[PDB]
Amino acid sequence: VADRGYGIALQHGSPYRDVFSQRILELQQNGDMDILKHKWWPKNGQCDLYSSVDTKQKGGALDIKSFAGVFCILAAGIVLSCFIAMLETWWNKRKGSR
Amino acid sequence: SLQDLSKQTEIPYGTVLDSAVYEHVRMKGLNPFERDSMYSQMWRMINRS
Repeated sequence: VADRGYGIALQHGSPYRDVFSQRILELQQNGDMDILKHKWWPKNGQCDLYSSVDTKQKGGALDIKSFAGVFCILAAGIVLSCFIAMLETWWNKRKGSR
Repeated sequence: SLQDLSKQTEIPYGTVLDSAVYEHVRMKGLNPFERDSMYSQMWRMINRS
């Protein structure tokens, strides 16, 4: 969505504005402007700037990262069962019978 | 169509070197004026080594 352009700005009543615009138009016709343009935006960059095809998951497989949160549901049960089992030593001091 | 085939990434593609097809795609590739990323992507698929 271009439309607008970059420009050089001047005080009102500067006479040089016309000389600048003339020389800029000459440089645009004379091709020199295309050299300075190419100089700073050379096409042959390191990588494609535009492709986002760029995908990580391809095999659709579940793996030891994506699934692994479920294992914390097991671990909670393991820990809680260990904690509860050790309450034998707390209660059996005075349970009345073991 | 040429657009998707030039913008997909699963299928490698090319031609016979020194052909008019190769010279045409090289001309569209090397030129910094050329506009559609089609031609740069085709050249980048070709210009691998």
